[PDB]
Amino acid sequence: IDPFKLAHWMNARKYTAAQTADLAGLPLDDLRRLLGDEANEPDPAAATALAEALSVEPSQLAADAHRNLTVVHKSAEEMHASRRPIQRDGIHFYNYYTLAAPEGRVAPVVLDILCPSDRLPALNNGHLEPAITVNLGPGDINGRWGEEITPQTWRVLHANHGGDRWITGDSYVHPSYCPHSYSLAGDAPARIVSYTAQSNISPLMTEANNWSTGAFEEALKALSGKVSAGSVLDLFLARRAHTRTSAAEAAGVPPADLEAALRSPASETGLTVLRTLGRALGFDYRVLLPADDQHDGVGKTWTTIEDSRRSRRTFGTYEAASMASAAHLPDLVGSFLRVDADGRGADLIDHAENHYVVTEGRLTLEWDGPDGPASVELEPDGSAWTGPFVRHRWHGTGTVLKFGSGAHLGYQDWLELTNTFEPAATLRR
Ligand code: NA
Repeated sequence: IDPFKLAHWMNARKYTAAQTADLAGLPLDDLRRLLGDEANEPDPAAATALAEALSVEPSQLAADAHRNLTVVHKSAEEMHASRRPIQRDGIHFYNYYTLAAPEGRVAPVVLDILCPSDRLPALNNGHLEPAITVNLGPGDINGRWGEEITPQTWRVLHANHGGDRWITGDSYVHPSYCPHSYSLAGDAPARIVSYTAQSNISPLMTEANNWSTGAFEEALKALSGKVSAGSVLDLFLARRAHTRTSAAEAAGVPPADLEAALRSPASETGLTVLRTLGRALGFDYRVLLPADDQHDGVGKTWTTIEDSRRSRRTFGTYEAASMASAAHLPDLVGSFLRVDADGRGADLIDHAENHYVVTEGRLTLEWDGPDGPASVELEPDGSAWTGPFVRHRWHGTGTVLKFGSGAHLGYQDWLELTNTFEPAATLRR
């Protein structure tokens, strides 16, 4: 039982501790203790009786199985032992291996690319999640993103043949739902990492699936065409039983200045008009500003070896180079990291989760956890996961790939945290 969730539902019903206990048929002392992160109670407890009393499903009071996780790690031997062949199109098409992840969560995947160069690789179905895909080498592979073979649907993801093999190969971001597959570009073997992030539209979709079909169709219509500052603003105004005319009046804004602002929301007139309207009507103007037009090719995010080389920089004690990124997918990140020292590692603290895989060297990952300082030694194909805000560092001489994903803190939490009075106190509270 999550005491945060229990307290929330007691407050929602306006029941006291005593009333909740009586309603549920439970000892009060047990409920007072349940308001205390972990004790023994919950399991043989009546999560069931509390659920019934508070008119919720038992899972709405359930505590997460992860508690206090900081770091999870998986040795090269364990990774190799995870191997699963995938048959497709009559052949042994891939091997797939799982990297470190908390139990239950989505594990990053390494694939052996086994479809030969003289067979067109049969497509998969696609998936909601966006992914960063990087070629580990040693061989070039073909990427396929469509039925028909064209420059837009078939392109070589090169492996690095040169020096600076800590930059392993080309990378790109796969768009949501695009079917994809890979074959070898020639005779040399190859592996890839495919790293997915959480879809941030997933919570919406989950709820929308449960809407009536009528309401679903109305939602789609609302979202069709270009989703512009104007189309969005008009839904905000309808929400508040306003028209463009009444809204402009309430905010002290001339009609023509609102129209001009909707034509160029990121202009100087634009931002000030929208902000003045948001203040007056109770909305956040930031969500009306432009993001980039979208482009469903892989051309825009595609990142070559040479791109990554040109990106090289010192990052504390590390050397870093960029993998592909997409400004429409702010919570998905990938970097190549070169490590080169025995102690004194620059502390890494990230605002969400990391997944790491070692590609060269016997590296040491250190962290500060609930039991004090902790460390693990990882060889190539060894991997780790770090929770948000877990302070850690790498020592040794080697290379690691650093991936990042996570809803918390993600870019949508950032937007809200900027609207929050004293966010740190709220969290402490
Ligand atoms: Na994009």
